[PDB]
Amino acid sequence: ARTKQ
Amino acid sequence: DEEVDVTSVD
Amino acid sequence: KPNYALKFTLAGHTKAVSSVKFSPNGEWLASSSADKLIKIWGAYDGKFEKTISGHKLGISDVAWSSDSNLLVSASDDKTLKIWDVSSGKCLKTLKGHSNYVFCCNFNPQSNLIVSGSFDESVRIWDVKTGKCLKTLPAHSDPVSAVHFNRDGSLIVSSSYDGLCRIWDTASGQCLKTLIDDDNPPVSFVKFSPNGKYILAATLDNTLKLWDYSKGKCLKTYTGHKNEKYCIFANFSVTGGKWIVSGSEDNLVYIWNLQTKEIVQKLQGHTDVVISTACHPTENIIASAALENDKTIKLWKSDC
Repeated sequence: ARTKQ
Repeated sequence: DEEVDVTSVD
Repeated sequence: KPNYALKFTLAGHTKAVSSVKFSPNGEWLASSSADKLIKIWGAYDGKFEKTISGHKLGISDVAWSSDSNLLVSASDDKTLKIWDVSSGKCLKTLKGHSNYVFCCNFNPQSNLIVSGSFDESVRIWDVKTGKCLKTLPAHSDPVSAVHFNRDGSLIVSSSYDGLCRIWDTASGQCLKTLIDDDNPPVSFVKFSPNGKYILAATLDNTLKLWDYSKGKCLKTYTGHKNEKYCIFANFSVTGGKWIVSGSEDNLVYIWNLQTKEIVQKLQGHTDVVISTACHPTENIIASAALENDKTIKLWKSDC
């Protein structure tokens, strides 16, 4: 996802 | 460097 | 100078927020999260509206149709889903990509949807049928953004491969590749409202404004921190003309479009500010943060 890295 | 119109469609 | 000031904080998501966008009519805000969820909020009061469930894994992006009635979302579940907003129905599920879907968007006509994925490709889908119309072999690394222009004739795309490419929607032909001097991974890209320009975020803590025809970099905006996450950015044009963009130092940055200097820095969030959005008609900015913060904020301005 865009939020992991 | 100098103005730039990003709204007008002409 | 703008005077943006905190009016609302919106709690709800239980995991990092990934993306916010104002409905085209400026009534709603839409948000997507690592929590597999989408949430709707009143654009002016921050009053929570509803929740929209369905994806099997987290969501990285969401996007409104032109009539504010439908939504599209892009999920780690290798799919996209189309949603009737007021009914909360999942109208279609677009299967195709072979890895995470990362970005998505409607054409102005909104008969089309463009998407971008870790599988390094860009697909164009039919709204009415859920069918993959074209499959552009767009990049050699994951795709971080995709956006139609004022009249749906062009798509712009960006990638960790360093490139921004422009595509003809009708043919699927690559009309232009944008090369800088160093080509750092490209983490966001977006057209100007009039289509004449292109705004591009890049993991060297830089934003650049490009003239699409001449293919030359015009303005450069810096001062923020961006080396790891794909942070949305915007042209603010309802009042004065600015460049808005999240930041990895927890602040919302604002630049004067012309002189390119920081004209405001919003304080409030407590983790990376991953997404921003500028209301259609009012000087309202929406902001959202990652795992440690998880709230959404609305700031208003007179200028």
